[PDB]
Amino acid sequence: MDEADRRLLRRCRLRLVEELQVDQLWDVLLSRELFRPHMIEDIQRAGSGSRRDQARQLIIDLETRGSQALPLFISCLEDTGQDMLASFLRTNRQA
Amino acid sequence: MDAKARNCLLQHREALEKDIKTSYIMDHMISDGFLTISEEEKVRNEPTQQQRAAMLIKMILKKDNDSYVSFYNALLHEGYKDLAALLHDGIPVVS
Amino acid sequence: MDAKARNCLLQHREALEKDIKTSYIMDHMISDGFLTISEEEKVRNEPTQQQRAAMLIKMILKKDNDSYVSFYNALLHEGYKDLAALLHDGI
Amino acid sequence: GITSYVRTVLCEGGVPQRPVVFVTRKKLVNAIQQKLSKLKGEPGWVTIHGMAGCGKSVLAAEAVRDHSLLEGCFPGGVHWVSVGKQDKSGLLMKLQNLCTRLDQDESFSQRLPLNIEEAKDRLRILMLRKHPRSLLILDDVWDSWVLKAFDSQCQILLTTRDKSVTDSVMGPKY
Amino acid sequence: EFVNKSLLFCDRNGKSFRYYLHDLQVDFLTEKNCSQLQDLHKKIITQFQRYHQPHTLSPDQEDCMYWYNFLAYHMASAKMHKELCALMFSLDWIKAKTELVGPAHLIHEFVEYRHILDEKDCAVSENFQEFLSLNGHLLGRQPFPNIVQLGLCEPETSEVYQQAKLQAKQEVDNGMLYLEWINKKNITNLSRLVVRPHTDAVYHACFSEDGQRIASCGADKTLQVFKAETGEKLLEIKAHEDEVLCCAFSTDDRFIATCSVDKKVKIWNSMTGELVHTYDEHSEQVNCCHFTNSSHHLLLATGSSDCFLKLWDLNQKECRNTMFGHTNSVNHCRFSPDDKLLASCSADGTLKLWDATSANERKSINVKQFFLNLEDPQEDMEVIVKCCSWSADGARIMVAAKNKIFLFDIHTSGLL
Ligand SMILES: Nc1ncnc2c1ncn2[C@H]1C[C@H](O)[C@@H](COP(=O)(O)OP(=O)(O)OP(=O)(O)O)O1
Ligand SMILES: [Mg+2]
Repeated sequence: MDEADRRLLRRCRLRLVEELQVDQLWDVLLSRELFRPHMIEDIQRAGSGSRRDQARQLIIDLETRGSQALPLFISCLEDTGQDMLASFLRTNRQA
Repeated sequence: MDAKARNCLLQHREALEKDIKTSYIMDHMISDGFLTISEEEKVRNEPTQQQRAAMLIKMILKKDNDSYVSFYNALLHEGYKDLAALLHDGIPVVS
Repeated sequence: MDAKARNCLLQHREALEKDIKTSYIMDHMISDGFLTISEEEKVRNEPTQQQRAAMLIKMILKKDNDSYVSFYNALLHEGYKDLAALLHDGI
Repeated sequence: GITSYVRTVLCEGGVPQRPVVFVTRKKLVNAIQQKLSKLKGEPGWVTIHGMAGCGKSVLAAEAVRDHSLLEGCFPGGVHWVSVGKQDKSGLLMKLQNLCTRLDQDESFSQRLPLNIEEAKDRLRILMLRKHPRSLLILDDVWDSWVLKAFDSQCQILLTTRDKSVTDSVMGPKY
Repeated sequence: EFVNKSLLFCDRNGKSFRYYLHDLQVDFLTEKNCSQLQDLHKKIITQFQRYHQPHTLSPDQEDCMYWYNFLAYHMASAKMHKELCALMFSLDWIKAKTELVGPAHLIHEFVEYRHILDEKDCAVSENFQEFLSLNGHLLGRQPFPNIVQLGLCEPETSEVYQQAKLQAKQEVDNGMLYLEWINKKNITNLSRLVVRPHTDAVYHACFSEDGQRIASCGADKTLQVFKAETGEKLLEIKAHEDEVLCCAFSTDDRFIATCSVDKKVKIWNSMTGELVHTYDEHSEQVNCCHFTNSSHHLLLATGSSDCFLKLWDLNQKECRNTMFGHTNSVNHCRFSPDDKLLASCSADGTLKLWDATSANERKSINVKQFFLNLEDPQEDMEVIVKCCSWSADGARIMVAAKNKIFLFDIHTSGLL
């Protein structure tokens, strides 16, 4: 992941952890080979296991999953009906 | 390991250090018999993900052809497509 | 610049001098910021294009790695495909 | 398999060609080379040692003999210096000679330093700008002030008999 | 500082440090320091005298083990023979040395010892070696039986005898109830040497082809390899799977085959002691193993309880030729001097001179030559040959069974 994408993920930290729905997201992430299944189990157990803690670990770990991790992640957002969040992300990448 | 392999690691070291989540690599390498428990404990003792990756690579640079392959395979197997691609041309002949 | 770079230049500096036209190449290198106006006039002032090429190459040899790539890109961009090919080896 | 190019860089460097009757020491060469790879950037010294006649030089020549480690790693050429054993006066000349060798262009003053440190400056500056990625190899070396002289902050690897020699120096040592 | 000068290699074994040199480094020293060396050694001994006396030596001290062995060594260079008498002769010094060193090093020292001192003493050394002959067999165990009492058994007189009687007299007034023995000159035909390699029963032993050393196994199944002369441990083997059945040296003594109940034909190296070759094929426990007598061909003939011979090709992991032939379990196995041939023996008693080159039968003498017209209901007696003895040329096969030795001529397939 390039520095600009990483920086984007940090800038949007608050919004991501506040709004990301994860339970519905795992299938999408798998389909696009963003994470291996055990990686997902680890993220699921991050911290207290709340939605927020899972979300946070997801987006941190996301930075390590490749050059195209960010656009692929936006797509998974789209695929799971999180258009608003995906929209917030995209309009930054472009910005 | 062969100089080709080692130089390939050296060239891409920074990318590797930034992305590798060692807990998903060291296991494979231990199973394969090319990383020791004490090396793994030395890795684990580093406080951050990138520091652990850095330590692990330090260790691997000193190992043999088989080890490089073990590393590469684990990378590929754990979905680090881009990272494996960087290491592909540096794969040494083994056995 | 790198050893292989400097040597690749030397290895083919003759074929280069016998074919390349400096003005277009210097326009590129000036734009890239790897050639100065003074350097450019010293090269242009040479009596024959072989000496201009020779002077340019003489100068590039004492330059950094980026200048080797600037000269290589210029050659390609200017149609000196075969000569750029010969320099591909250098970096 | 030596590349034709490797020989061209090596000739400029001046390392001796390996004796016709030689036998690779793959493990050892590999170790030095992988380690040698280690100081990817920033100063650094490597010491190699053995009781007399252990293949110490040939390995140094052999390690760099290969294309892979040298070419990708070392855009700067390799320079070999045969230090030997020296009184203070003798040491001085080697420095000037390295000065003349490194400055092929001659852009730098034709006049040569009469002071060791000034030569140290010419080396550091030349290594810093003229040959950015260069590696220097030394032969023998029997006393510390010697490496004190060569201590340019630019990687130099000394191969020897005493391992005490590189104690004056600063920076990572392997 | 030396180690840095690379003139003396380091040894970081635990807290302890042992420094040592290359053979080249040592040789240079004698080359450049030889005149001094004879002089100095005297220098070391006197210093040791300023400290510990040899009786004042102790088991706990780290240096001491060096001290006995190289203590003995230095005095020799010193060229001081009276001092050498002051040390090596001392029987108590022998006692302590025996105690942790074992009774081989002293014998090795003695051979060196003989040149160093005097011919007349040499006899004293001859008397002591004779005193050692009785030492090897039971001496090491543990209950180091009061030698002072078991010593008074030698004949003639010698330095040992003279020493022993006086010691006994000294013991006697105090007590200790020693019993004098009055018949020695009338009894005991002494053997030159005795060895106990194993607390566990021996099963086989073999000479080195060079004759310099011997290997014996045992019930424990460990095999111990030794050089007989100086009679000092020269090899320790950790284990053999199962109980050892027999073992044997390679013709150039570069290998040691080891037969076993497990069926692990473990051909360990004879020098490094590390395993090299290994084989298995037998349906039953191996009866015998042997390397080819030929320097060229490398084969491993092996009898076993399954009756099948196994002619291994030592250059290959699998057998060169299985050889059914014996109607009974193999009793013994040896390569013929003609490597093309391969003789074998078994309980049926008939010799079997196999043609190894064709991997097929060639000759097989019947053995009913032990004729015996008894009232036994069985017809002609079923001879059961054991040892497969060879003529010195090996052109004919000596054997023995029941009540008679035989010398069969396998090349003519007839009795002689
Ligand atoms: N393949 C080989 N590797 C090493 N040495 C070889 C080989 N073939 C032949 N030799 C012999 C010939 C050379 O004289 C010698 C190599 O010299 P070298 O190892 O450089 O000694 P050295 O330079 O360490 O000695 P000094 O410590 O005196 O400088 O070893
Ligand atoms: Mg040398």
